[PDB]
Amino acid sequence: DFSETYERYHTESLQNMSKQELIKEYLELEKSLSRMEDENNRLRLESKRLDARVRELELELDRLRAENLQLLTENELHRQQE
Amino acid sequence: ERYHTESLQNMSKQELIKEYLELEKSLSRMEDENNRLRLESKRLDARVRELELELDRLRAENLQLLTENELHRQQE
Repeated sequence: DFSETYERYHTESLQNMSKQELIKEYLELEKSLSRMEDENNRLRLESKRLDARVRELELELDRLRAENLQLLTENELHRQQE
Repeated sequence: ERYHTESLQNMSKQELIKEYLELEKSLSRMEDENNRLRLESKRLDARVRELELELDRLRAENLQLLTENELHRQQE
């Protein structure tokens, strides 16, 4: 809400909980984290697979671009000579 | 359940609160990092499509260039 004013309120709020409610609330917060982690791992693997594909595709585009370039200047020279 | 009876409760309440805060704080860095991971890997997906087309298009040009190189080859 306000960045520090909120932490103040929010920490009082945990202060006015019992230890056992805090342990309850917290055990849920872990649930949520190991769920997020898992998705992190899924997301990192999919990003790594896609940048490999971009990698491969980029090379072939280079491999081919340079082929075309050469050809193109061969076709100019061998054309004008006519 | 109770692997935690012991973990969280050797701790003082004040330690727990500390522990709960920092855990909130990293759930939150991680939602940001996961967001970035979702967006990035959808951009990279756009990318691949853009590259699959530039490739196709480059192949059409390669075929033309080659067929022309071949015409000239035959006129020699």
